[PDB]
Amino acid sequence: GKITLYEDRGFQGRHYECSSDHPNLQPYLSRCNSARVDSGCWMLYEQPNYSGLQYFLRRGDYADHQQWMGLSDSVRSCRLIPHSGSHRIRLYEREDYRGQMIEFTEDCSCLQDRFRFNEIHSLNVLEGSWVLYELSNYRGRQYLLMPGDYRRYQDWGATDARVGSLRRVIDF
Repeated sequence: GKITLYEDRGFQGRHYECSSDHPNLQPYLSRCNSARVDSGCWMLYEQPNYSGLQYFLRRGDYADHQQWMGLSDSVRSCRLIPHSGSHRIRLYEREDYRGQMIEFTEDCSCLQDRFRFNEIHSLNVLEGSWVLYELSNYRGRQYLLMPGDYRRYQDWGATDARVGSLRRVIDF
């Protein structure tokens, strides 16, 4: 993967190119207001060490922070998300893999259609990476999920268990 991050809008100003995860961009960028993703799937984070608000970007040009749904020009770390040809996730009503479970292998724009709860309290990512969204139709806060177990909502970087939708990280 390859991303170039620019301080100013429209790909202007000081920039930094990443081909790997970077946990602290402060030495290289004072702000980030545009991005060119040459290849790969990336998660940008507001704070260092993959913390704070998260934003998913894929191949293409983002001329201002709003183009990645950003709320500010704060980008202080970034992660390269591995590709996967298959996706499978189990979502649970209660913490520690209890309560109602539903398994997804495809995107879901309204979680509440079938998973009739407004919160997800634990989940197991069996295959592929996914983005969880606070609100329906892929809106609100984003939380990246990668293969492994998540026993509580704090484990995916959220401050509450509300989820409205979820989609696979795909590069096509």
